[PDB]
Amino acid sequence: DFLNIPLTIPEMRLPYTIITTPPLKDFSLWEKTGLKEFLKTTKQSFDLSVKAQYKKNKHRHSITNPLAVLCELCTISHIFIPAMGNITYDFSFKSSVITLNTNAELFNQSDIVAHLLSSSSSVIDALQYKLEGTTRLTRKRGLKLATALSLSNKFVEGSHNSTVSLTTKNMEVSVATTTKAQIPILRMNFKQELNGNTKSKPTVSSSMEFKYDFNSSMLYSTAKGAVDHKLSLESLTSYFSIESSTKGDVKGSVLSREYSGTIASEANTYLNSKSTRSSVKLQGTSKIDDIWNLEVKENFAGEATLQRIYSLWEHSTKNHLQLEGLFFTNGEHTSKATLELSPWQMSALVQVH
Repeated sequence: DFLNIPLTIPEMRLPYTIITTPPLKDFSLWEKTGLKEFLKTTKQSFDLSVKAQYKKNKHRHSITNPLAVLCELCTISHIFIPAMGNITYDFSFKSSVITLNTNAELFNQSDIVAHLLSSSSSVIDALQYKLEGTTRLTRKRGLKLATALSLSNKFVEGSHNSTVSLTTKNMEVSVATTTKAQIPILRMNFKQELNGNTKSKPTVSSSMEFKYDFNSSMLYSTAKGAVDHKLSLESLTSYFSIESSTKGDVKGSVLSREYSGTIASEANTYLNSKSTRSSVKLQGTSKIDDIWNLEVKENFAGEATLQRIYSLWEHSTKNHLQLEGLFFTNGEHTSKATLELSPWQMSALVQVH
């Protein structure tokens, strides 16, 4: 309260100088500097409470380990599953402007159940948020885990979902994460999907999607795009197929001049006891300010069979134009050229330049 007192200071002339400082009227530092308004208080009262108790349980669950598999003390050895009690830890602090209360609870009777709760409250918008987290793992019939996380923040929206389940015969993995940024100038959204599954033959899905929204008004540069990928993987016993393709997409403008970029690729590989093949196609198509365009066809193709061999490597085409001066052009590139090999026959044709 003393600091809230609006002290009046008279006009004084400092010794050894001709300076006469101005008087101060109703100088309530706690209020005239905005602290009274900012913190909503005329003083400081702080309460901190921390709890870290633990009801100790030193017992364990001893699961006999079946060494009989090797025998064909086949059954005298113990897999230890602790009988620990709950671990409790609550943190709570109090104040006028900020209030934090986070509770973490962990259960360890025989399985694992972990839950977290963080509560933040403040006069400031960003300082107020909610975070929740639950992780559950069961071991009675193998390890089956399910983790889900959610964040409640003004600028970040985090949703994360991981669940690894073992049904005592089959293997399931799935990752479903979705989170987006809320930055004004650069708004972003990404999304993760990964579902590796193995009933008899493993099957894996890989789709990565990303979006980005950019605009720099001060720099007068703006661009939008998305880079997204899809991978298909099939490790079948009969044969093994791997398929991958990606698309680097973006459009933008800089100082009233357009920025163009779009990259697409298709990667394809095939394997088998008799024949294997792999052909990957590329399009580097892009240009800056509508200049130097047509980055095209950097593709290749190859095939190998027990009977024969074939190859086609770097057929391409290019044409890039300058939009300054007298519009000089150059797009040099190779023409298609191949190779085929068979018994008794050797054929090699090459066209280039």
